[PDB]
Amino acid sequence: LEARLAHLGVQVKGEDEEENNLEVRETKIKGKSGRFFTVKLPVALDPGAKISVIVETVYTHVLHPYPTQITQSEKQ
Amino acid sequence: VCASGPRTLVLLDNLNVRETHSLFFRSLKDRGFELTFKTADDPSLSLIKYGEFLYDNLIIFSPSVEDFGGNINVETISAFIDGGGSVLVAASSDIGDPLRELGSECGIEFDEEKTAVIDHHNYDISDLGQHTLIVADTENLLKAPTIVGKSSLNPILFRGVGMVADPDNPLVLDILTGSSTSYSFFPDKPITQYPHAVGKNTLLIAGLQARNNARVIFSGSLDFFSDSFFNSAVQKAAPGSQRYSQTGNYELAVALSRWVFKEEGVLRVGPVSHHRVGETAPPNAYTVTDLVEYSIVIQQLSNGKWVPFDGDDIQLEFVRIDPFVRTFLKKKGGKYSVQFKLPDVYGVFQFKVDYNRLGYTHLYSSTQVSVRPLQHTQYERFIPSAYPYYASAFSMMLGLFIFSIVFLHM
Amino acid sequence: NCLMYKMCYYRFGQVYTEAKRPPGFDRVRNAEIGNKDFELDVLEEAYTTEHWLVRIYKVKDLDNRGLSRT
Repeated sequence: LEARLAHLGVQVKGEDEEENNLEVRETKIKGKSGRFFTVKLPVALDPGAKISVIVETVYTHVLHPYPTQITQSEKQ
Repeated sequence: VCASGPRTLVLLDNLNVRETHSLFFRSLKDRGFELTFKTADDPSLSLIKYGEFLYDNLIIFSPSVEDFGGNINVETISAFIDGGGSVLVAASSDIGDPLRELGSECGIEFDEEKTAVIDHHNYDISDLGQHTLIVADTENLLKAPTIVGKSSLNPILFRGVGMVADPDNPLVLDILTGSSTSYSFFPDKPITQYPHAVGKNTLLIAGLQARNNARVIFSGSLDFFSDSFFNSAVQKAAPGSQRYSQTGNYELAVALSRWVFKEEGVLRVGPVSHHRVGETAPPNAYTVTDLVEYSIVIQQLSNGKWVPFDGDDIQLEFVRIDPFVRTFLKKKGGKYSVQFKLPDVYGVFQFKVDYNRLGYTHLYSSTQVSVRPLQHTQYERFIPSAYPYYASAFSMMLGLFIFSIVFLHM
Repeated sequence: NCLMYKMCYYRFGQVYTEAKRPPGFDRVRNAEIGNKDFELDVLEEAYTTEHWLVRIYKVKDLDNRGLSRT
């Protein structure tokens, strides 16, 4: 799917949606295949702390017609 | 590379066909085909699912069945042939109606049920006493080694329903005609009507080469394929007849099965190139009476490998509506090419190659090419017949100058 | 039975061209067409414009099986 990712966004669970967007950077980890992204947290995470984040992604062209052809009266 | 895939569906009218035809299906699986055996009545049958084809080849050893199970229909088998699948059909005196409708949609007209091919002169000594097991002479076998195999064949045993190729259909392949004496009728019942087929018009095996290059063989006899006729000896019942130690049924069945499933006679057309002779690339338009080289590559499937084609007799045409030039392409440098001078006439011409030969694939290639009149810069200049007309104007301008000199200063 | 008549009035025979007129009334001839039901055999209807003002047909490719179209 990495070829087809149109958008990726992340925000912390919280009402300030316009401000709770986190900064994301496309990143490559050494020796591993695929795209990766680094997300900077607003506050560091201590040993034994936790935080809830929401990841939103949109893929394109990933729905392929099957059958590839139809008449007027057939459905898709 | 098999030019159709191995996925083969077998339709049987009874499962004992798989035991009685074991040598054929062995001699077919040993070519790497991937058979599946289903009863022709089975409701789970289908060829198309979600618009794709589930099988590349179909074998309908189901003579007696009145209807196919599932969504299989003569309309569906027609759409399968139009999809480019290869089909094998074997009839018999039990011939059910939908096989006759399938023939009628192919243009091969099976006779009525209960009918048989009869031959009172070439019935085999092994006949049950009805003169319907006929020894078809290989003199009748089509003169097409791609179809029938290049080796010689002993006589072949047939017992089944004669069929007539509709003269209206040009593509029909008259593979094995009945004898001049054979005919098809109800053996018990007197000949009140005119027979459906009589003499050499009776076909025992007929083929089709569709325009999409689909292939169909309708055999009039299932028993033809049986291990019985593969193992049986053969001897005409009339006296003075040799006994042959084996029938030619097996080699012919193999060669037919190779043909149907695109194992022989498959041809391909590769790149086509045309350019002005001495150039490396095609111009946008050629001029009247330009000199052009045309080159094409044609390939053949041998043992599943593509190889440069051997054929000698390929003809190029240069066509506007009717053909203006037709000439043999020479085999040169691994390619087929010819050099020729374009006709005196401008227009939107087409190069054509139309190698249509019996049993080989119908190859068609066309490239549209506009031929334009001369540019005004290319017309002939300084014609020495016209020197007097040049010297005229180059006299007049000099007289004018000298006159302009004298007139003002006299 | 000519080609042009068959191209113009294909399916048209069932159109309610007017409220006071029977189906298949032609606005220009002021006549109910005579041959209402037929099939085209070598043309398929590619596009008919919203008001049917312009109609374009695709000339069917040669039959795949060598059957005749009759």
